[PDB]
Amino acid sequence: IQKGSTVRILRKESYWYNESGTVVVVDQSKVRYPVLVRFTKVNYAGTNTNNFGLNEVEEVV
Amino acid sequence: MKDFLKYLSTAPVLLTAWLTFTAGFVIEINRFYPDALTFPF
Amino acid sequence: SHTVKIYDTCIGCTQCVRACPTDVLEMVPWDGCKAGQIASAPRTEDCVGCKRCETACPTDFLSVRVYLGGETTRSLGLAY
Amino acid sequence: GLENQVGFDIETGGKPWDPFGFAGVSERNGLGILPHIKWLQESEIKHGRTAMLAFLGVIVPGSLGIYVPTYPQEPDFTKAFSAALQSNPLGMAQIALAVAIIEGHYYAGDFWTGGGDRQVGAFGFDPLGFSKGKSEAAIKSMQLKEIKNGRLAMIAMAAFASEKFIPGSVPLLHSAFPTL
Amino acid sequence: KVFSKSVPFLLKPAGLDGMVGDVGFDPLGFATFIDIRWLREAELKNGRVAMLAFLGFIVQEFIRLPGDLYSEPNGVKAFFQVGPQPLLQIFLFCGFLEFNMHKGKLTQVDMFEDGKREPGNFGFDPLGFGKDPAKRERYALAELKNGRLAMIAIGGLVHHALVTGHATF
Amino acid sequence: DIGGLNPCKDSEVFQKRLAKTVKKLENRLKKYEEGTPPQIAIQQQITQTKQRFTRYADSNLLCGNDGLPHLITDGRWSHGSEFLLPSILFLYISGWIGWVGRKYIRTVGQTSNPTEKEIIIDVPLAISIMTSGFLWPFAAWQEFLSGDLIASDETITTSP
Ligand code: CLA
Ligand code: CLA
Ligand SMILES: CC(/C=C/C=C(C)/C=C/[C@@]12O[C@]1(C)C[C@@H](O)CC2(C)C)=C\C=C\C=C(C)\C=C\C=C(C)\C=C\[C@@]12O[C@]1(C)C[C@@H](O)CC2(C)C
Ligand code: SF4
Repeated sequence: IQKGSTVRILRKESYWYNESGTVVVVDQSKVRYPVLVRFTKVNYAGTNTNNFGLNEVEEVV
Repeated sequence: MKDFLKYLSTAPVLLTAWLTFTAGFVIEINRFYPDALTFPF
Repeated sequence: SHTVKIYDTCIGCTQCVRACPTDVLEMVPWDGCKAGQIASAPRTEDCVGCKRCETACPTDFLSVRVYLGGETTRSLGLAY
Repeated sequence: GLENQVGFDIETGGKPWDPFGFAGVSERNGLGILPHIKWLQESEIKHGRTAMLAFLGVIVPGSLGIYVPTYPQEPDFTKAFSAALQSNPLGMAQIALAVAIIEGHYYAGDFWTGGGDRQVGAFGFDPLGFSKGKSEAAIKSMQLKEIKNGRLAMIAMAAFASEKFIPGSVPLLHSAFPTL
Repeated sequence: KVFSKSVPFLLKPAGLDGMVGDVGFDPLGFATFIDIRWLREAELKNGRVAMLAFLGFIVQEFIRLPGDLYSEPNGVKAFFQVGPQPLLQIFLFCGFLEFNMHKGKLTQVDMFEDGKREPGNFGFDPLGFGKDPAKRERYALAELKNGRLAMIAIGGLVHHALVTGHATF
Repeated sequence: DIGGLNPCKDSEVFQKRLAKTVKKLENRLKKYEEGTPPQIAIQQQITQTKQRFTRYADSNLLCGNDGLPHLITDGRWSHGSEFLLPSILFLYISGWIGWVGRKYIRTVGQTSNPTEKEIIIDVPLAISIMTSGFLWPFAAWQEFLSGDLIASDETITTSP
C-alpha cells in the first residue's frame, strides 16, 4: 500500500469497518499504526480520517 | 435570474411547489369525481 | 473511584489532558507514536466521571476510556 | 449455461428462449432460494410427461368412449376423479401408491441446488430399445422431441382448463374434440 | 451578438445548430435543460400522431365502419361509444410498436445514451421515398412543419367537438 | 352473501340512511330564502348525497346490518374494484416514486458533491428521472437480473 491506494478497513471497532478509504500516507518509522486513511463519510465524532495498522487494512484490487 | 432559479431549485421551495401541485390535482380530482369509494371501473 | 484506561491508539495530541477538569490525566514519554507521548491516568482518585477526556479524543474509538465505578465525595463532585 | 442444454430449436431463433432469465436466477443472491437449472429441467420433463398422459386420459375416455369395465362412465375430467374415488377406491389408492413409490425412487431434491447422480429425466426406462444404439446427436434430437411434445401437451391441458373455466377461450377446441 | 432569426429581439438559442428545422425559435430555452435529440424525437412523434389523428377525424366523420358501435360522426363522442375494449387494444398495440421500434430503450435517460440514433429515424421507408439526399432535407422540413400544423389542428378539432358537439364538417 | 352481507341495493337500512340524510338537509334548506346562495349550496348537497347513495347502490357493494358499504378484500375478483384495483394503482404509483428517488440518489451519488445535490435538487436531472419511472416494474426486473439492484458485502455491520 502507498499514498493514494484504496484499502478496506479490517478493524472491527471502526466506523469504517468493511468500508473503503484512501491512504493518505504510510509512515516508514516504527510507529504502531502507520497507515493514515481518509474516508468520505464522517464518523459520529465528525472526523473523516484515522490511523490504521498494516494488518488492519486490505488493499482493493 | 441565474441565482433566483437556483434558489427556486432548493429543497424547501421545490417541496412546497410539488406538494401544492399534488394537493391541487388531488383536490380537483375529488371535486370533479367526488365520493369515490371504489375504483370507477 | 472511577477507572480510566489508556490504549496504545493514543496519538499524543494532549487534548484529553487539557480537557480534564480535575487534573487526572497527564502526558508521559512514549515511543509508540509520532509525538513520542502518551496520556496517563495517575490521579484517578480525583476522577469525577464527566468524560470530557474522551469527548476531546480524536482517535477512532477513543484512546482514553472512563469506566464508572465506586462513588466517593471527590468523584461525586460534592462541595458539601 | 442454457447454450449447452437440450430445449431450444429453430422456433425461437437459435438461442434458448428465456425472456425472464429464470435459468440464471439460481446463481444470484442467496445460498439457495430459487431453483437451479437442473431442477427446472426436471420439472420440464415431469410436467411434460404428466401433461401428455393427461391429454391422452381426457381424449381417450371422454371422447372415444373407452372405459375400464368396473369404472364410472363419466365423459368429464372435472368429475371423473371423484367418481372413481368413490366407485373404485382401491384402484385410486393403488395408483397413488405407485405414483408415490415411482417418485420417491426417482427423487429430485438435490436438483434444487444443482447436483446429484441422476440426469434430467434419466429414469432408466428403455424397455423397447428405442435408444439402444444411437449417435449422441440422435439422442439429443429425441430428447428435444420429447421436451417439445411435453410443452405442447402442457399448452393443450392449459387450454382445456381455460375453456372449462372461461368459455370461448380456445375457439377451435370444441370443433376439434366434438364430444366432451 | 447574433440574435435569433425567428424572434429578432432575442438572442440566438443554443443547441439547435445542426437541425433540419432550425429557425432559432426557442425563447424559453427548452433545449438548454432538455436533450435536443429527445426534444426532436418527441416533436416528430407528437407531429406524426397528430397528423394521423387529424386524418382519422376527417375519415371518421365521413366514412366510418359498419356496426352499431362505429356509428358516431363526432370523434369525441366516438371515443366513448366505441367502449374501452377497442381503445385498450389500440393502447396495447401502440405499446408493442413503441417497444419494438425503439428496441427496449424507451426512456429519456435510456434513449440516446449510446448515441448512434438520429432523432425520429426509425428506418421506416418501404415505398422508397427518400433515396435521393437532395430532397431528403426538404422532406424532413415538410414533415416537421406538417406535424406542427397538425398538432395545432388536432387541438382545434378536439376543442371544436367539445364546444359544439356535432362534428367538424 | 359473502360473510352474511347483503347488496346495498336491497338493504332497507341503506335507504333509511339516505332518507334521513335527505330529510335533515331539506329541513336545513327550509330556514333560508328563495334562490339565495345558501339554498343553492344545500340543494347541491342534497343532489350529491342522492348521487353518492345511488352510485353505492349500483356498485356491487355489500352492506351489513348498519346499512354501510362493507369491503370484501379476501382477494376475489368479483369485488375487485374495492381493494385489488386500487392496490394495483397504488403499487404502480409508489413504485414509481421509489424508483425515481432511488435513481436520483444513485445518479447524483457519483458526482463531485453528492450531498449538495440533495438539498439543491438538479431539476433538469430530476425531471429526466421522474418521467422515466413509468417503466419501474420493467426497470426493476432488469436491474435485479444484472445484480445492480442489491449490494452484497460493502454494507456496514455493527460489532456483533
Ligand atoms: C417431514 C416430512 C418428511 C421428511 C423429512 C421425509 C424424509 C424422507 N423421505 Mg419421505 N414422505 C413424507 C414425508 C417426509 N419424508 C410423506 C408425507 C410421504 C407420503 C406418504 C413420504 C413418502 C416417501 C417415499 C415414498 C419415500 C420417502 C423417502 C424419504 C427419505 C429420502 C428421500 C426423500 O426425501 O424423498 C421423498 C421426498 C418426499 C416424499 C417429499 C415430502 C415432502 C413433505 C410432505 C413436505 C413436508 C414439509 C413441511 C414444511 C412439514 C411441516 C412441519 C410442521 C408445520 C407440521 C427421507 C428420509 C424415500 C425413502 O424411504 O428412502 C429410502 C422414499 O422412497 N418419502
Ligand atoms: C392516431 C391515430 C388514430 C386513432 C387513435 C384512431 C382511433 C379510432 N378510430 Mg380511426 N382512423 C385513423 C387514425 C386513428 N384512429 C386514420 C388515419 C384513419 C384513416 C384511414 C382512420 C379511419 C377510421 C374509420 C373509418 C373508423 C375509425 C374509428 C376509430 C375508433 C374505433 C377504432 C377503430 O375501429 O379504428 C379503425 C381505424 C382504422 C381502420 C384506421 C387504420 C389505423 C391508422 C391507419 C393508423 C395506423 C398506424 C400504423 C399501424 C403504424 C404506423 C407505422 C409505424 C411504423 C409508425 C377509434 C376512436 C371507427 C369509429 O369509431 O368511427 C367513428 C371507424 O369507423 N377510424
Ligand atoms: C393550445 C394549443 C396551441 C397553442 C398555440 C399557440 C398559442 C401558438 C402561438 C404561436 O403560433 C403563433 C400564434 C405564432 C407563432 O409564430 C408563435 C407562437 C407563439 C408559437 C394547442 C392545444 C392542443 C390541444 C390538444 C392537442 C388536445 C387534444 C385533446 C385530446 C386528444 C382529448 C381527448 C379526450 O377529450 C376526449 C376526446 C374525451 C375525454 O373524456 C378524454 C380525452 C382523452 C382527454
Ligand atoms: S472524567 Fe474524563 S475528564 Fe473528568 S477527570 Fe476523569 S478523565 Fe479527566
